[PDB]
Amino acid sequence: IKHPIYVIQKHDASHLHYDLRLEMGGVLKSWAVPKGPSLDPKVKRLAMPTEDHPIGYATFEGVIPEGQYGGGTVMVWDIGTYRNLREEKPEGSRMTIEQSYDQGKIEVFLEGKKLKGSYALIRTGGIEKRGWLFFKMKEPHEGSYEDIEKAAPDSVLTGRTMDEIAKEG
Ligand SMILES: [Mg+2]
Repeated sequence: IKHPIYVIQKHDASHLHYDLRLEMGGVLKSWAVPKGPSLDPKVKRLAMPTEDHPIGYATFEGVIPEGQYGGGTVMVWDIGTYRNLREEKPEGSRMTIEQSYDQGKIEVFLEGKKLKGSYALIRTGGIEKRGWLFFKMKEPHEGSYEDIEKAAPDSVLTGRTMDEIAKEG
């Protein structure tokens, strides 16, 4: 519905993992994030690049046959839009989202229902599976951080659990 799309799908495949996707250059650039996003700016999550997906896949919630790529249950875990923070810079520090991605340094403000705030995706040269680091960007906070995966486990589109999606198709 709104653009540029940000979506995370929770994906019960071989193992449970999250797929993060951001719209750019007409597709959803995608990463698999084994343990999902963290709200804590000290937590580094690893983000393994996966295939580009079509824009309309952002609201796919249902079941892919076991044995296929993407096989298992897919939940639309969070969805919204994002803003590219790297456009908010003095002249000659500005970077479009595509230039950001090409450089291996993406800083965005995610406008989701579960995640809302500044997050970084940083490309690495030597983490296994062409790893990137995915983390909440540092800002003032007092207190411990919610475990968003525990606190908000269900579909942002339908409110269903993973097992309800698997049973219903
Ligand atoms: Mg997958």
